[PDB]
Amino acid sequence: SSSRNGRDSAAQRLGVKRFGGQVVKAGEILVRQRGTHFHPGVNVGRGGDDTLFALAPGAVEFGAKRGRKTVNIVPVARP
Amino acid sequence: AKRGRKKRDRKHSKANHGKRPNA
RNA sequence: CGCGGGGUGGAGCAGCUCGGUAGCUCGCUGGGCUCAUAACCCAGAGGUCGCAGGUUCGAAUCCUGUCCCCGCUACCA
RNA sequence: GUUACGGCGGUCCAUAGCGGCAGGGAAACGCCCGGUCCCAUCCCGAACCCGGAAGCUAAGCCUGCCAGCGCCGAUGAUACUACCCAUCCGGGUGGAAAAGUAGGACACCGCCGAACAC
RNA sequence: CCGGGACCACCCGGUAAGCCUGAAUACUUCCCAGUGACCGAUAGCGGAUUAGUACCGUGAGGGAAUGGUGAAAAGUACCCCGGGAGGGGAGUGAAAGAGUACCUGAAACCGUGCGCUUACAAUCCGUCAGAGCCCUCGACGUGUCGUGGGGUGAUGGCGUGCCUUUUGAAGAAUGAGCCUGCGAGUCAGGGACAUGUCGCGAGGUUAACCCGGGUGGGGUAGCCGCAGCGAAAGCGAGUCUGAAUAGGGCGUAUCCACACAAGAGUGUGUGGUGUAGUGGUGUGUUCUGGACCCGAAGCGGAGUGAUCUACCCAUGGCCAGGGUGAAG
RNA sequence: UCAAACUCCGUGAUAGCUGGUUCUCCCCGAAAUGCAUUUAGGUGCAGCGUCGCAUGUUUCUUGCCGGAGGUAGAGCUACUGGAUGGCCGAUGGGCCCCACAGGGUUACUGACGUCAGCCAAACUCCGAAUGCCGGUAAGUCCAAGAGUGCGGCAGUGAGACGGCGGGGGAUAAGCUCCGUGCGUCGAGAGGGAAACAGCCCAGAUCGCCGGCUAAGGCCCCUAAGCGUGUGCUAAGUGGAAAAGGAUGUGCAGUCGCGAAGACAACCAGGAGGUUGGCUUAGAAGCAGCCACCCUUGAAAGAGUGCGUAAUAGCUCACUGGUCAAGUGAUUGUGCGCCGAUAAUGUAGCGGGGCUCAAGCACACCGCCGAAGCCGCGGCAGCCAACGUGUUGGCUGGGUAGGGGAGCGUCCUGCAUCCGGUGAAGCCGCCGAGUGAUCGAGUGGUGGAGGGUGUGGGAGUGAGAAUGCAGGCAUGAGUAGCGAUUAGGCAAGUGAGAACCUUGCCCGCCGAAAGACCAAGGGUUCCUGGGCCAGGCCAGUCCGCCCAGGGUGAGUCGGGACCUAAGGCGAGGCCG
RNA sequence: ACAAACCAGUGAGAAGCGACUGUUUACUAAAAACACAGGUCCGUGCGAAGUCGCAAGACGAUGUAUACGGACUGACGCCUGC
RNA sequence: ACUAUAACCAUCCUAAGGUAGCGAAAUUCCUUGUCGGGUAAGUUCCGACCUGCACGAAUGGCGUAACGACUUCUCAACUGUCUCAACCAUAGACUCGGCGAAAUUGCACUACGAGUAAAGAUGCUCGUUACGCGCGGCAGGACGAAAAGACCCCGGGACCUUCA
RNA sequence: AGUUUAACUGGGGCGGUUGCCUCCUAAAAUGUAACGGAGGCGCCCAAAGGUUCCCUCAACCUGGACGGCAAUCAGGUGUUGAGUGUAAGUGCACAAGGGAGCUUGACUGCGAGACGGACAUGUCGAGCAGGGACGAAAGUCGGGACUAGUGAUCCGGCACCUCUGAGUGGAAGGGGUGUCGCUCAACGGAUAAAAGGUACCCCGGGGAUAACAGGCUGAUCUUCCCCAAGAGUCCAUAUCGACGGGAUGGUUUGGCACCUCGAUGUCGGCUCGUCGCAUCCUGGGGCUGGAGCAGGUCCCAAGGGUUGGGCUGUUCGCCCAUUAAAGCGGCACGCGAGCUGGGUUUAGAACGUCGUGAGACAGUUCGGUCUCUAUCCGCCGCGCGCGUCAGAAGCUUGAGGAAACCUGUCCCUAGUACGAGAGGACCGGGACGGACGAACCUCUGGUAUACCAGUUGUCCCACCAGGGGCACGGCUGGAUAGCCACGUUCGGACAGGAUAACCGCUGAAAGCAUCUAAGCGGGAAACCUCUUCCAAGACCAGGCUUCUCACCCUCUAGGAGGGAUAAGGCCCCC
Repeated sequence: SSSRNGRDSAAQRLGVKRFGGQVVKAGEILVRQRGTHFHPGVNVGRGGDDTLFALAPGAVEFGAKRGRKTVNIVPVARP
Repeated sequence: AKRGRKKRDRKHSKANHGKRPNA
């Protein structure tokens, strides 16, 4: 006999790249995702592939806003 | 069969502690 | 070891999805020619390739289990 | 500063909702009156927009009443579980610890403004 | 007319279709004289020897092995055993433990003799303990003791060869009968990379070649460094992209201090410090080469083979005896 | 020798394949994964090792903190799906009013909805633990010999079993494929497991006739206990096994009854109605079935059964008595029984043997037990300290593999030394070194070149290649000693006779095993002599060895005569 | 016991294959395979065709279509269809 | 018109649809087809049927006298092929003398059982058995010797074929 | 003529697959394999892109002309179940879903920083400028809600460029920028260019990988078993025992691929056996729907026995006759250094079929080399040595082993019991037998290599005669011994003990009952004894007896060594 299956796609390495508290530079990829399981918030932008990137430095802060899970970047105050 | 059975039940010993190579 | 393969009016055969499936011959029905078949005329009549699913709006049509007589099935040591 | 108040926001956006049954119209929010003007309907001055102030809080909005429906929901226990012990007991230790249930939880906070107060 | 890298023009160079021409250059069958951090008889030529011999093969062709007495044969007269061989005496000799089997004379292997052990025992053959026996060295005292050493080993415990290759082998997977010899990362190159070391040093170095009976002295042609960026033209501590003073790429050896900008990750200017390569050589990898060694089946070139065998050609020979009984 | 001969050459053909690759020690030490591959038993790169350089704790562990997840589990009236039973009841099917519509009604189906209980890797209103990312404080910190970057050198890229989570598979495989800061083997000895890579303990620097321990064990084999206490087990369970069967036994209960006499036994009674009805020819306390009553009364069952053709008779359940207290039914557990069942020989404790436990459970006490730890001593590596080499700490299993340092051999430059008053080599003795190995220590043999130091260079180390050559073993004093005729006696010779010689017999061939030629061989012929090789034994013999001799042709066979096939082939043609 | 020993056919029936005698895998196959005579087809008009050869040249053949070569079939009989 | 088949018909396709003859065949899987013969009994054999998996006319078909070291079957005779083996001789084997190999070989004072183990043990475990050494014999094991498995696979060759 | 003709593959082939995307597997980061489970892609859109603005569905209810469940209309409920170009997932109702307007950012130059990461690939990207679109403006726009929709490099083409231009000016050609051309789909893409066979095969390798066997597993298979719906006149269990369930065994087909591919020879037969019992017969027994004969079923029992033939290579099977019975299995489907070699499984040839073909066929057919001196273990036998506390001898015991162990027919019991009859016994006695084995050779029979006779041919002994040699002892006919079977005789036992299944007795625990727990018995071809044989190497090396039961020498007389002897034995000899 034979199987009509056997295929699979390449793993896309989606996920969260910078978790809560992680200090990140601007443009840093925080979240690789397909939709908006994580939404963009403060100083975070959404790319064409629904990827979340920091628009400014800071520490990643995961929050909520009207039920949506959000990703925010809180500034790191210099001494 | 008897041979495999005995060899597996050998693992139920105070020394082997319920594990042996090839069980 | 295992694989494979078309179905449609009563019979035999066609027809691949612009949104219907149907058409041919034979058969059958009614009439006519004949003193009574064949050959002629038709109002001629006649089927859901079985169900499930489409991206379906809708599938004979496309895809899968089934629909199943199918040519080839062949482990060579 | 006080309002049965008008906006702008916030919350691990439901303890906030829905549905009650009884209420309010000070300014305001509103329905509401008309389409002459900007503007508008793939038709409609319904809407959008504009001009207005006839009457009405009926509704929206707002206030009080609530466990009726939904939402929240511990504790403790259980399941599951990393490590460990244990010669099958998936047994047991010390840690973590749900879901469901049950007990119980019914909006709050800020800024401005309005009328009044002052 | 030809060439100047299609081609055309200009310019330049040259003057084909005719010939000759030494030296510098390549090589060594052979001859002479020499050298070797070359071999030294399983090596070195295949061949130190009967060597392209013997031998193999029809043939082409393949292709061995075999060195040493001693300083001098003085090579053992003579006697004895013996058919002889071989030996013992005697002699030669420095030595016959140098006797044409001969320098030294290992091992495997074969014996002989002495000691210990072994014929009730299940043995990867040994190891550890160890009785008893024997030998030995010392001591004391006279044979028991020791800081002992050796050989044997009763007996007890433990104990599954080596290599290769494997997940894993004592392995009933491979290879090896044993000993002795031989038998596998080497060599060349201004090679490549890295590293060490030495020399010189913003320079380093020569190659070919010349002179030197040498390993030494000359030899600047080149090579690598010394400025990069760019496709390139080109520009140059800048350059490329680009419309950009607008950012980025590469580069400006590195570091220090200051100043100014920034805190998008730090940058920009100034000053200073000032950049380290190159050639020898060793080592490790690597490139081209057979490239650590052995190993195919097979491919190609040129030849040898039909004296075996297949077929054919020419010329000869052979087929007892007995039957059957065609045509004519 | 032929699916394309042989020989030489190309050629040292090439082989992703197999094999082999030679001395030592010190330190470190893998992998068997990913991606790609005319790739899958190869290779490149990455990962993992080593070395060096740079950096320096960044690594790692623990605590705390910030975080994202959707697994386990759970839940589904929270979605998609599945799905059990009810309830309602659309819907249809029928019926009746009977048309056609509209009606009621249902033996039925019965959606939707609802009540309750459920399920799911590709379902999730939920949701862990862990793990992961980050931060932070500490720990280790004379060390993990960490981590990162660069570069030199790699090897690996066939993994295995086991624990856990999982797929495939029959939720079989000593199966296969994955995951697992999981382990071990690999590459890891030692102890236990009878033996037994992967299980347990524990990671081997060396030595010791010292000690403590781990796992596991303490009757004898076999070191330590026929240990102590309380119970259990009767099956040698222990020292294999299922569904399931089962008055095994102990414990813990629970319930019914019980001296107002229980259960058991012994004595006496133990129904009428009535056949309660159907059914069979019948039905009755009893083929079979519907109901499953009342009545005298203690007790009487719609009868407890037998016997029964139905009945009877039989005893029953039940009632009363005689003696006389436990009796009966069940629940869970701790040990057990059966089920139990292969084939060389006990053979499913490792063995003896064990219940007078040497078995099981729970406690307790000691001991044995390793290359673990400690102790004493030695060595090495890394590091530190202090001093210009000692001490101390830590470490020291190791395959591929990397790095470092060395032994030995030969040839050599230089400098030295030894040696015919005996070098090397070989054999030994006595010894030495951490190792390869050493011996300017000794003797023997031997006879001429060697040693040492410092450098230079290597045909530099073999145990393996079904390696090459030589020599020698094992088999083994074994097979065989070569036909199908057959040898024997006497005498001789001679050192020696089965074999030679002579004679006599016997036997074999006799289209041959006789005689003659050719081809081929080449002196093998003859005479004399010899006997260490050869002859498959021996040998006085020989086709062997040595010497000498021997082959005479007009007519034989050939040339000088002839031509065949065929060959060479002047010139020539062709190339 | 008279073919005396030695020497010296076994025979019969039937089927398959191949007609036959022969040939063959030296060294595991002797056969139903090959060949065979016979048949058909095709080619060849002649230093033919075909073949060896670069060519010359040679065989074919000192032959000339009743011959030569190649292919298939394989005595003979009946046949050889689309 | 019983049934069975189908002389016959319809339809589709084809270049044409296999004629004669043969047929479980040297061809027939099913299959030891079925029937008959032979046999006491016959998967073989003979004859016949035709449901020809998958005959077929010069890759000739169907037959065929004669022929065959062909293959198959049957029968007579014959026999040690057998029931069922016995005896005799000879050559070896055996013994003595003489000469004197070989393949093989990691070793060796090379037991058996049940186990264990790279899953089949002389070599390990627990036991059992066994005085040491030979001679003739047998061949169960030493996964015995021999030949770097030919089957299979991988890799590479060679030769062969062809519309590569 | 040179070459190609892929790989993965639970051996290979065939089949299938090869890249990309989505989910699950996947173990809550990422990632994660399998010929694991499901699907999709190799596009589409000039709007289905951008922007601004607006809207919110599906479903359900109700009312409505055609109009129906469902077209379009109205109202209501409805927070999302619709729809999102297209697979799935993640998302999207704040809308990324629906609609309209304007448009082309489906831009140029660039890109801080990141993701992912063997490498090559791939991905996001704020922000600066240019010049634009939309928007009042903020702002958004470098294609699409996202993730697939694709192809490295080489080579070459096209357009543009203030690059280069082989002496110079040009040109060619090259270069840059943009872009095009590969189902190179085996999708990291050997070549621009490529299919097959080998049984004629070869080489290198592999137990990395199949066939045999072994091993594991035990789906399957086999042998049992649990429940018992039931069939059985009734009655579940005399017997069969469904649906279902649990196991044994390891013999079947298989799965795995663990030893072995520098060789583990294969089926079947022959020979030789050996083991187990899941027993075919014989033996013992329980139950019976067992009257008796005969059975059925179950239990115990492995001592012995378990035929010869036809067909087939066959195992198996069918058949023929028989039998007491014609067992099932293991031991490398026992056994090829023991045999065969018919088959399978080389090379030849042929048929059919497949293939253009070479060739192929778990299709057929005819034919077709079976090597080896036994070293070790083992086994069968036989010796040598030593020991068994002096040497010797005779006779022995029997631990412990080996062998053997089979069975029928007939008769009487008795035509009795039983039974309507048919038919027909148990138990117990007797005879005769088959098969097997041992011993023996009187018989019979075979053989007879120095017997006798006859006889053929030939040669010889001079010849006749008589004889001999040779021809298989020449052939024939006979044949004592020995060897032997076809022959003779004998054997297996009887009896006892202890037991299995089973039958019980006495009897409790448990006032009864109970084959048992204490006790006692019976009980089978199995076991031990008995019969035969070997046997004290029976290392506990035995026992009863008998014989010799005695000298010297040397070492320094310690413990030995040597010699000569006895009893006796050995060798030589017959």
